[PDB]
Amino acid sequence: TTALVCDNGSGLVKAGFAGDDAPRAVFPSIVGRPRHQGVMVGMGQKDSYVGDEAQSKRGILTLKYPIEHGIITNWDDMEKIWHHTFYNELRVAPEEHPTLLTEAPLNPKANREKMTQIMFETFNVPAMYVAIQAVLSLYASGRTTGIVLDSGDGVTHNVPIYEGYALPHAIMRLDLAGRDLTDYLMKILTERGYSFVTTAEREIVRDIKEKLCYVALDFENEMATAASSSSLEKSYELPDGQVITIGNERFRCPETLFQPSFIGMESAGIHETTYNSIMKCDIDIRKDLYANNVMSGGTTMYPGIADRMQKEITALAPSTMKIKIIAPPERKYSVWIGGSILASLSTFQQMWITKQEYDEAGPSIVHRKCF
Amino acid sequence: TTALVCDNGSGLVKAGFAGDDAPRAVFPSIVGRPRHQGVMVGMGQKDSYVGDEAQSKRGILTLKYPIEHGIITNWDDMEKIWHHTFYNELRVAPEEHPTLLTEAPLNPKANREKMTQIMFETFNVPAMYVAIQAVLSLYASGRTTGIVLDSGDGVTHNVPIYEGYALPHAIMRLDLAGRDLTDYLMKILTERGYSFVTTAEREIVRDIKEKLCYVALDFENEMATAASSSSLEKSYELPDGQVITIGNERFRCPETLFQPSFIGMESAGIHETTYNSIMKCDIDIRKDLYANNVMSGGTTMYPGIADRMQKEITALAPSTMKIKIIAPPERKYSVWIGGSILASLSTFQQMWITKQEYDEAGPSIVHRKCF
Amino acid sequence: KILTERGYSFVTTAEREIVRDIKEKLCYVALDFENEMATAASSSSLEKSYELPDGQVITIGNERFRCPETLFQPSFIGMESAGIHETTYNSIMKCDIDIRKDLYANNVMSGGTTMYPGIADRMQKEITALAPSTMKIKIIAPPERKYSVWIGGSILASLSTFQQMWITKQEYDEAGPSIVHRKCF
Amino acid sequence: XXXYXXXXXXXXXXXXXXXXXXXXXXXXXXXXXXXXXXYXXXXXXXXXXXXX
Ligand SMILES: Nc1ncnc2c1ncn2[C@@H]1O[C@H](COP(=O)(O)OP(=O)(O)O)[C@@H](O)[C@H]1O
Ligand SMILES: Nc1ncnc2c1ncn2[C@@H]1O[C@H](COP(=O)(O)OP(=O)(O)O)[C@@H](O)[C@H]1O
Repeated sequence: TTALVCDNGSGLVKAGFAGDDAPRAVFPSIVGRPRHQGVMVGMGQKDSYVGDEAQSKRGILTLKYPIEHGIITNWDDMEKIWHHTFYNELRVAPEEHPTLLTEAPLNPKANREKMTQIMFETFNVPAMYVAIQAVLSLYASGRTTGIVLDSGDGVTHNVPIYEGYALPHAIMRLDLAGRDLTDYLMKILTERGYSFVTTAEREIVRDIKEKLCYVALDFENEMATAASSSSLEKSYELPDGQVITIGNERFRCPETLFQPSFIGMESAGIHETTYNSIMKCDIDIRKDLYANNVMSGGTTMYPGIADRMQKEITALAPSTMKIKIIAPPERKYSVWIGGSILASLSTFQQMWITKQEYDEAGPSIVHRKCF
Repeated sequence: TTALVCDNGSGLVKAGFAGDDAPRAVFPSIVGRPRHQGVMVGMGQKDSYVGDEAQSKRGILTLKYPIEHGIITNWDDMEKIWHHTFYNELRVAPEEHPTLLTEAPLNPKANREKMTQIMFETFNVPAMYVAIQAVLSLYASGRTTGIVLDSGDGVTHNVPIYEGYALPHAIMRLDLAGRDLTDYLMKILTERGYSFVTTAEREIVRDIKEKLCYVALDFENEMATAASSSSLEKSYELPDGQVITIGNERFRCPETLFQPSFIGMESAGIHETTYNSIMKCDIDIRKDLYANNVMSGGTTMYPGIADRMQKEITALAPSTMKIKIIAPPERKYSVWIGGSILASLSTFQQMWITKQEYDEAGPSIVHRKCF
Repeated sequence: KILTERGYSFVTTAEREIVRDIKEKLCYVALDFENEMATAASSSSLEKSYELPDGQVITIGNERFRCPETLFQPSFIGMESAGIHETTYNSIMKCDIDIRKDLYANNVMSGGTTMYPGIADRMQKEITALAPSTMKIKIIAPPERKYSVWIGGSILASLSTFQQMWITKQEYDEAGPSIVHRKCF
Repeated sequence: XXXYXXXXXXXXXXXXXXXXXXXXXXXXXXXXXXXXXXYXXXXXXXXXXXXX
C-alpha cells in the first residue's frame, strides 16, 4: 500500500500521496450555510456547504470560518470538511494509508487530543502523525539548520531550527496573519469609501491581495512618491461590476507586518522579533542563520518582502557579516511538499502511531510520542 | 539630621529612613508611555508614567522595563523614576540625608560610575554608598557567617559570606529570576490556550505567582498525583473577566529553578550551584554553612522551597552532618531592613563618600573605596 | 414592508416621514420576544389606536414592537453583523483584558433609536447573557441623548485649547484640504 | 461567534492536559548528563578508594 498526507495549514487545504510532486487539489476550509427561506421546492436542501462548491454558491450561503488564529474552532464542522475531502476529491477510505497531520507549533494540547481521537475513532486509519511546520520547511528547502518565517492564513511563526534539533524556548508565535490584516483593509478602504462588510465580501479582498499588493521599499520615500505620482495607483475591476482604482492603500497594508500599530499590538514586528529571538539563541550559531534565512507561504507571496527584510537585518546586524535570505518560488505549497518527503522515509514506520496504542492508551500517547 | 536609604533591588522599589521598621512605600519600577492618539483634548498629556499611578492607568500605556537582568537599562528613565520617588512619596530634597544604594554584586562598573555621577551631580546629596545584597541579608538575619540565596525580580545569587569578609571568587551570579520564568509561563499557558502576550498581560501573571504557586515536593510522585487527582488543580478568576483553573502548570513552574531546561541553559541549578560553590570554598568552614543556610526574596516566597532544598542537600551532603536552612517571614523586605541597620552604625561616617572626593576625583573613587 | 400586512399602504418620501411620528409615539422595546408573542396571542393592550396626522384612525399590533428587534436581529432586512449587543461584546473582546470592567460599569447610549423606552434593559439582559455574570454591569440612559452631541460640542467649543487647535485660514492658504487629515483626527 | 466559537471553546478547552512529558524526558536526560557532581565524584570516589 501507500501513504497519504493532509495539510491542515490554514487557507486552502492540501492533500496528496507520498511522492506526487504536488497535492491533487486544494480547498479553502470555508464553511457556509443558507441564509434565506428555501423557496424553490424543487431544490434539495443541503444545510452546509464547503469548498469551491460553496465558492460558487456563496451568495445566499453565509460563511463560518472553522479555524481562528490557527486554532480550529468547531470540530464537527471540521469532520464534515474532512469527510468531504476524502470521499469527493480523494476517493479514499480511512484504512487505506497512514495519515500525517500538520500543526501550528506551541499551541493548545486539545487540538492534538481531539484530532487524534476523532481520526482514529471516526475514521479508522492505519497510522497517524502530526508534524510541526518548520521541520517540513527545512526538509523541502533542504538546509538542515535554519530559521523559518511562514505567515499563512494562520498564526505567524518564528522558529530557528538547528540541524537535527528543536529550540522550543527560542520560538515565537504570532497571530498576525493575512486574514486579520485584510479585515483591517476595510477600515482602510472606507477612505475611498467603497464599502461592504460580510465574509464573502472580505474574501473578495483576497484576490486584490493576490493582484494588487507589493512591498514598500522605503516608507518615507514611498510617501514622497505618493505625493509625486499615480503609477503607484492601479485600476482594477470588481470581480463583477465596477472598476476600482487603488492608491497607497495597496502598499500601506504589508507595513502592518513591520508596524502592527495599524491594528495595534505590541510585538516589535517580524524582523525585530526575529533578531530578538536570535539574541536569545546562542552566540556561535548565529552566522549560519545570517546565511540561512528562509521564508514561505501566504504573506511571503508579495514581491519584495525579502529585500526590505534584508534592509532591516542590515540595520540590526553588525554589517561586518554576510547576510542573505531564501525566497523559493513554491513557498505556499512548501509545507505539503516537505510533508511528502517526510512521508517518504521508512523511519516513520518506526515512528507512526498505531491503532494498538490508541487502544491501549489515550490521546495522552501523542504528547510524549510526538513533538 | 537623618539618613535615608533607597533600595534598588529590582521589583518594587523600597525607600526609608534609618530606624523605621519598614520602608514608607514601594514601587515596581515599571515605566510606561502612551500608545494611542490623545483624543480627549481636555486631558493633559503626560508622556511617561510610573508606579501605582501607571499600575492603574496601564491599559493604553505600554511598558518599558528599565532593569534587565539586574542591569538598569536606560538612565534618564531611572532619573525620572528616582525624582518622582523622592518628591512624590518622600517629600525629600537631595541635600537632606546620606543615601545608600543597593547593588547586584559582580556586575559591570558602569552602573557604579553613572549612578554615582548622576546622583552627586543631578541630585546633590551629602553622602553616598552602594552595598552588596548579601551583607544586608546577613545583618538582618544576624549570623555573621553565611551563604545567601536571593532570587528577586533580578539576577539570582549565591554568595557565601564568612564572618567579616568576602570570598568574591566563591560567588555565583545567575540570570534566572522570576520574570523570565514568568515569560516561560506563557509558553506553558498556551497548552490550556488562554493566551495573551504584552507587558501588562505578563504582569497579570505576577498575581498568580503570588496566589497559585507552590513548590513540588517530588517531581515523579507529583506527576503520579497529577494523574490521580484534581485537588492539585485550583480555580482562579481573571483580575476581571473569567474564572481560570490551573493544573500542574502551577507546580511545574518552580522546577525550572531546579531544571533550567524548560527555558534551557546549563548551570546545574540553585542547589547544585550552591554545593559546587561550597566545594570551591575550603574544607573546615563547611559545617557552619551546613548549619547556616539562608534564603530570601522573590522566588523564596513560594511555600516549600526550603524543604526540597534540604532534600537536595541531603542528597548531596554526606548525611552524617547536621543540615538546616533559614526561611524568615520577611525575606522580601529583608534587604532594605538590613540596609536600615547598615545605615545606623556611625562607622559609615568614616565610610561614606563625600561630595569633596567627587570634586577631587571621579567616579573612579568608588571602585577602590567601596566593595 | 411590515405595514402592508394590515395593508394601509403608501410609499413616497413624505409618506415615509409620516412614520417618524409613529416612531415617536407608538414604539416600545420588546422585553422578551417569545414571551411577547405569547402576550400577542393573549392580549390587545399590546395594540393601540392612532390617527392619521389627518384622516383616519389607525391601530397597530405587534407591528410596533417587532420593529426595534431588527436592531437585535437584522434579518428582517437581512444582513449579517450579529447586532448591536453582540457587536459590542465582540468589539470588547478585541480590546484588552484589564480595562473591560470599567466599560462593564461605564456603558453609554444616545440619540435617535435610544429614545425608545426599554432598550437599556434588554441590552443589560443581553450583556448578562454574554458577560460572566460575576462582574458588575450597568448602562447609562440620560434624558437628553438626542441633543447630547451638540451639547458636548458646546463644551468642546468652550475650552481655550482649540485656540491652539483650530484650523486657521492661513493654513488653508498655505496647504490644501490635506491639512485636516494630519491635523484633526 | 459568541454562540459558535464559545460553545466549543469554553466547553472543551476547560480540560486541556495530562502527560508525563517527553520534553520532561529530555529534561531528565539532560540533568542526568549534567549532574557533574554525581558522575565525576562517584567515579573518583570509586577509583580513588582502591590504592593498590
Ligand atoms: N496570490 C496570493 N497572494 C498573496 N497572498 C495569498 C495569495 N493566495 C493566498 N494568499 C494568502 O495566503 C494564505 C493561504 O493560506 P496558507 O498560507 O496555506 O496558511 P497556513 O500557513 O495556515 O497554511 C492566506 O493568508 C491567503 O490569503
Ligand atoms: N506574592 C508573591 N509571591 C511570589 N513572588 C512574588 C510575590 N510578589 C512579588 N514576587 C516576586 O518577587 C520579586 C520582587 O522583586 P525583588 O524580590 O525585590 O527583586 P530584587 O531581588 O531584584 O530586589 C519579583 O520577581 C516578583 O515577581
